Order: sequence, then C-alpha cells, then structure tokens
Amino acid sequence: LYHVGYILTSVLGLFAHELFYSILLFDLIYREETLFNVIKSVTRNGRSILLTALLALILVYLFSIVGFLFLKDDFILEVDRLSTERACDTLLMCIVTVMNHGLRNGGGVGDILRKPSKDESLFPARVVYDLLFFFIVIIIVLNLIFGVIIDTFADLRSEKQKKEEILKTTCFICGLERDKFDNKTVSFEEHIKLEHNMWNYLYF
Amino acid sequence: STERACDTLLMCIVTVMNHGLRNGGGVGDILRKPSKDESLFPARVVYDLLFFFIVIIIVLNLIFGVIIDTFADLRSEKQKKEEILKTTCFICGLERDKFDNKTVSFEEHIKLEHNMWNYLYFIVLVRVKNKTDYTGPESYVAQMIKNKNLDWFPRMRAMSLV
Amino acid sequence: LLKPDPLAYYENHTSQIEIVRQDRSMEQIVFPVPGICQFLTEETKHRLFTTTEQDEQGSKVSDFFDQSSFLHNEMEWQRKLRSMPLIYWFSRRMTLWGSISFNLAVFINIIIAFFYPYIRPLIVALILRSIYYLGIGPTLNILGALNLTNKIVFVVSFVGNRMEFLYHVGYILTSVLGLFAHELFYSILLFDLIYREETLFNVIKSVTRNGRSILLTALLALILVYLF
Amino acid sequence: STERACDTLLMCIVTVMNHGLRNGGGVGDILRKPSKDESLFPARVVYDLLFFFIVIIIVLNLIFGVIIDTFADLRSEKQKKEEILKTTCFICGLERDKFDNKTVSFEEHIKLEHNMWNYLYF
Ligand SMILES: Nc1ncnc2c1ncn2[C@@H]1O[C@H](COP(=O)(O)OP(=O)(O)OP(=O)(O)O)[C@@H](O)[C@H]1O
Ligand SMILES: Nc1ncnc2c1ncn2[C@@H]1O[C@H](COP(=O)(O)OP(=O)(O)OP(=O)(O)O)[C@@H](O)[C@H]1O
Ligand SMILES: Nc1ncnc2c1ncn2[C@@H]1O[C@H](COP(=O)(O)OP(=O)(O)OP(=O)(O)O)[C@@H](O)[C@H]1O
Ligand SMILES: [Ca+2]
Ligand SMILES: [Zn+2]
Ligand SMILES: [Zn+2]
Ligand SMILES: [Zn+2]
Repeated sequence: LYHVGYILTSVLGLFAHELFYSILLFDLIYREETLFNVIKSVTRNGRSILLTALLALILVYLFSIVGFLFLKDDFILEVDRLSTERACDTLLMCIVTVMNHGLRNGGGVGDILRKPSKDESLFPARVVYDLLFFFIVIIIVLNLIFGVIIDTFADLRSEKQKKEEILKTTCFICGLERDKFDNKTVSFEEHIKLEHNMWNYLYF
Repeated sequence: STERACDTLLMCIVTVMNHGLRNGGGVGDILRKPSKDESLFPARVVYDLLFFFIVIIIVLNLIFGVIIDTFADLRSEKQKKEEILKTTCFICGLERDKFDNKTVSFEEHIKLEHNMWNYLYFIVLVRVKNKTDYTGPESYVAQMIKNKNLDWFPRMRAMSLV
Repeated sequence: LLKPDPLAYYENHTSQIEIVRQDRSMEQIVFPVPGICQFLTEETKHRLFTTTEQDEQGSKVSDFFDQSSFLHNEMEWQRKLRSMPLIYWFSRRMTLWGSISFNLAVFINIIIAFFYPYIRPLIVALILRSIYYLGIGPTLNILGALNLTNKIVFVVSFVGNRMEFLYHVGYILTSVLGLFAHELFYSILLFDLIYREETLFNVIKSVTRNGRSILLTALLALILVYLF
Repeated sequence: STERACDTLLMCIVTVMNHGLRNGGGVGDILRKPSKDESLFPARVVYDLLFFFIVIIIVLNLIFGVIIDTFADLRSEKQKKEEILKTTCFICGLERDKFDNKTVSFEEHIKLEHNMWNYLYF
C-alpha cells in the first residue's frame, strides 16, 4: 500500500503539479531503520502523547475561563494590518489566544497579556496566574510530552536487548541456554547448526 | 525598513529553517501578526501550532532523547563490562561464586593458577625456545599455536575445583 | 621448607599455568619466565586487561592470544630502549610533557583572549613577568616556541613508547601554524581537553555514538521545514 | 544609542557567552538582522544555525543528559543496595532463597543465629 501510494504521488508530481515530489522524501523513514526506530519511539506510546495534549488543552480551557471572567481586559494583542486588538471578547477567543500564544512561549500566557502596574489591585492575581500557567502547563505537561518519549526510548532499547540476547544465546527450537553446552562433546555453536537447525525442521 | 522573505521557495526554506527552528514557538514568531477579522486566521493558528508541536516538541526533542538513550546504553554496557572484569576469570570465564567454601579462594585462582600474564609468558617461552628442547607440554602448545587452535586454554573449568 | 634469598628469586621467576591436554584432562605446567618478561610495561598490562573485548562466547582469550605477538614485539622494543638512556629518560616522563603542553596552550589562549585587538602559580607569575618586561608578542612567541618543543618531545616519547598519532601530528601542525602563520590558530589546541579527559570524552561519546540517528533526525526536521 | 561589542576579542567572547548562551536561538538573536541582499547573508545563516545546533541543542543538553544519567545511576545503585540488605544475610551473605523449605527460615536465621549485633557483643 505504501509503494502504490508512492507511485500515486510520483504520477501526481509528474502531471498534476511539480509540488508533489516533496512527499516522496518520506521514503527516508522507510529506507532507514534508525530513523524508523526514532519515529517508533515517538509513535509507540502515541495515545499517551495525545492524551497529555488533551490534558494540556483542558488546562488551557480552564485558564481561559479564569481570564475571561476576571482578566479579560489584559488580553490585548498587537496586530499588523494590510493598532492593537482585544482577544477576549468570547471564551473561544480566549482559548485560541491562550493555546496559540500561551503554549508557544517560554513563560506562558503571561508573556502576551498587558504588562501590569505594581499599583493595581489585580497585580497579585496576575502574578499567581502567570506563575501557575508556567509551572503547570509549561514545566510539567509540555515536559511530560517529552518524558513519555524518553521512557519509550528506554523501553524499546530494553526490549531489543532482550530479544537480541535471546536470539544469540538460547536455541531457537528447544529454547535451551548456551551455558548448558559447556564441557560437552557438542558445543552450542554446533548444536544449533547440525542437530537443532530450525531450517531442517522446515525441510522435514 | 522591512523585507519580504517568500519571493522564492528557497527563501521560504531559509527563513523557516533559520528563524523557525531558532525560536521557542516556531515560525509563528516571525510571521506577520494577524488580525482576528481576517479570512486566514484559523489557517495561521493551525500552521503555527502544527509547526510548534511537530518540529519543536517532537523533532527537536528526539535529537535530545537520542542523546539520553545513548547515555543510558553507555552506562549499561560499561556496567556489564566492569562486572565481567571484576567477577569472572579472564581466561576460563568462571564466576567468583564457584570459589566459595573451596580451599583456594577466587582471589588466588586469578593470581596463581589462571594468571593470563603467565599464559603470555608461556607463549613467549614457546616462541623463544629452540624447537628441539621443547618438553611434552611445550611442544604440544607450540603445535596448537601453529594450528591456530585455542583449545589448550581452560574453558569454564578450573583445576582447584576438582 | 621450600617456602622463602635464592628461593625468593626462583619463586619470582617461576610461572604456572593449567593448559588442557588433548584428552580433555588438565595439567599444571611450571616454567621459568623468559627474561624479556620483565620489560612488559604496566600501562600495557592495564590496557590489555581492560580494553580486551569478549568474542561471540564469554571468551576474552581469542583476542589476548592475538595480541600476544604485539606484546612480545613491545617487550623486545622495551629491552632495546632501556639501553638508550636519554630516550628512556624522556619516555619515563611522558605525562609531564602532555601536562606542560596543555598548560602552555591554555595560557596562550587566555593571553590571546585578554590581549588581542591586533608550581602552577609560579609559572603564572613567570608569564606575568614576561608580559610585563617583554610585552605581548615576544612573550607569545616564546610561549609558542616552548609549546612546539614540548610537543615534539612528547611525540618522540610517544613513538619511542610504542589514529592517536595522527591527532598528535595534527596538534604539531596547529602549533607550528600558530607560531608562524597566525597567532589565532592556537584556539584549536584547546581541543585537547577531550583527549586529556575521559569524562568529557564519555559525554562526547554519548553525543557521537548514535551520530547517524541525530543526523537523520536533523534531515527529518529539514524535510518538515521544507514542507511547511 | 547602540554600542559595539566586537572592538576586541574579549568583548566578543563576553557578548557571545552572556547574550548567546542565554537565548533560545543562540547569538543570532542579538546580531544585527541582515538584509537578504548582503554578501555575508549565507555566512550569517550558517553561523547562527551552527551556534544553535552545536552550543544550544547539544552542549547545553549534555549538561542535562548528564544529570538524567546520574539520576538513573543513583536509582539503580540504591535499588541494588536495598535488595541486598533485604534479601541476603549481613554476616554470612547467604541468599534468602536458601532458607525455603528448611526447618528454620530466613526470617529468624538473621534474628537468632547470624545476628550481627550478637557478633558485636561477642
Ligand atoms: N535453533 C537455532 N538456534 C540458533 N540459531 C540457529 C538455529 N537454527 C539455525 N540457526 C542459525 O541460523 C542460520 C541458519 O544457517 P544455515 O543452516 O542455513 O547454514 P548456511 O546457510 O550454510 O550458513 P552459515 O554459514 O551461517 O552456517 C545460521 O546462523 C544458524 O546458526
Ligand atoms: N584471569 C584473571 N582473572 C582476573 N584477574 C586477573 C587475571 N589474570 C590477571 N588478573 C589481574 O591482573 C593483574 C595482573 O597481576 P600481576 O601478575 O601483574 O601482579 P603484580 O604486578 O605482582 O600485582 P598485584 O598482584 O599487586 O595486583 C592483577 O590485578 C591480577 O589480579
Ligand atoms: N545478619 C543480619 N541480616 C539481616 N538483618 C539483620 C542481621 N542482623 C541483624 N539484622 C536486623 O537488624 C535489627 C537488629 O535487631 P535486634 O537484635 O537489635 O532486635 P530488636 O532491637 O529487639 O528489634 P526487633 O526484634 O523488633 O527487630 C533487626 O532488624 C534484625 O532483623
Ligand atoms: Ca627433544
Ligand atoms: Zn536446540
Ligand atoms: Zn580461571
Ligand atoms: Zn546469616
């Protein structure tokens, strides 16, 4: 199916528009096993990553609710038209702003809100809001999305080590360890080649 | 005052590779800041979020997950090597466990009987002595050394265990 | 009675091994250790003990036996060398040359960084006095000359103490380039902290062991950037 | 209104160590933004990308991978030590599995016979 899709993309590029040969570069993931292993680390626990993203979206939704109810006058966004607009006139806009401009920042949504003045009555509220966003949705959740990948890497490495040592140590048919064939007339390197040759069983 | 990047696909690639990867939020940080009353605003939001979530959280974090995994692999393999070196015998590959309650402890099995440097000395002796004066074992080991055989070494069996 | 002094001398030159006879029975061969067995350097022993790699089975002997001949050649070379007094004196002091060369490189780089718009404390004071009296340029020239001579001595010791040699000759090339071509070429000499340190080399190994993985991930990032 | 850093090599080092390491995109975020028609534009692109990819994705990530690896090493060592403490006897170093189906179990072989405090008392 992948190869016929490749043919389809090639013919589209040849006839429809030359800007379809780009997708062909996604043969590097197929021609290579190392890159495929990295993408496997990404996409083995894919449900974990997607559910963590949904958790981040839920937290963004709650923070957007709080901002819309209380801090809706601090959601002011610079714009370049063809001077400064207001984001929070509707909870959907608050969610969009806090998900686009709040996740894509090193300090959370507090980097886009109106910069407060120390002599305001909402200053402690803004400080707590920004710090909570930064500590819950940018140091933990967006870091869980990466800790999951790291843990998946470790799991793949351990699984591959187990499989390889099983293959190179124990017999394929009888599952008999290598050490059992020490100080014996037949060595394990011979037991697997003449007696328990798994291809002789297929021939039989 | 200000220039346009995308007048050619090469310039778009250069801008999105230089100013896109080198940012905490992706190419959405250099692109003209849109206005909510535009017809492309959802497209820009999706574009920026996709760039951020694919090329700056999953593809610029695999270059680091790989490093962490390599660290773990190095530690594991070094630990295996150190355990093998400090527990099993170099020549016969016999664990330290088998030399408990025996007359000779493992601390002597490696220092007196199965001293690999003694085997090196024996090899040098066998290849420095004239062939006629070889005693039985010396001529035997010379014969095997000529045959490229390695059986004369002990293998999973010391002699102090029997 | 045979316990230990002639007896101590004989017990110091009498090695026993446990070769396995053809009939699956073990013997205990006791033999005098040849003379050249007193020249095997301790560093070589440590290297062969640590770096030797297990083969397909749990057997490290298949490589030790292979290295036996090279060890014998080194044994003979050490016997030959110990007669030569001057080269032997150099060879005994091999870490000293490396330390001096690295310290000179670091001091040259510090002097360049701090001045270039155009017993360690005692050595620092000496360099400061040289800077005060002669000034930068001549102080730099003499420091580079000392570095080059020390690295030549280090390389002759290295060969006499026989890819790493390629690195050392590259270091020589960089030193001479800095001394003559342009004084900003000493910057590359600071890439000896990797060679002089095992920990830094271990982290760099973590980086460059799965280098193909990192490069292919970078190419994937480039493909995604191309699509965007 | 704007000062120059690179009038000397020491000032360049200070600028690229203070303003380069402390940015999410390397020193390219402080350098003058170049016009596409300049002759050195490819040079600036390569310079910035190399700084970002060598000194901010690898080295400043090695400084953290080392910490992670040390965490793993500590956890493994502590698990080993705790398991040895809770399984093998302190004095004889005899596993717990050896005292199964025996007239006396490990739970008291370490409390009556091989009590190390009894050895200290002796
Ligand atoms: N039961 C087994 N356990 C482990 N390895 C096995 C087993 N059966 C076969 N093998 C391995 O699978 C491969 C099968 O080799 P095969 O019998 O086809 O011999 P061949 O084609 O002459 O090649 P070779 O030179 O590797 O022996 C060999 O690597 C053999 O060691
Ligand atoms: N088969 C072996 N298994 C384990 N360790 C070994 C083996 N052969 C040699 N060694 C170790 O390698 C080193 C070689 O010992 P060597 O004959 O050089 O002793 P030495 O120079 O007198 O020093 P020392 O006995 O104080 O370590 C020692 O550490 C010895 O324990
Ligand atoms: N050789 C050993 N192996 C394992 N655990 C040991 C060993 N020797 C002592 N211990 C443990 O150390 C502690 C020493 O117990 P101790 O003789 O002091 O009794 P205690 O202070 O009256 O306490 P308790 O009987 O309630 O455990 C106990 O936990 C004992 O299990
Ligand atoms: Ca004879
Ligand atoms: Zn079998
Ligand atoms: Zn042994
Ligand atoms: Zn006990």
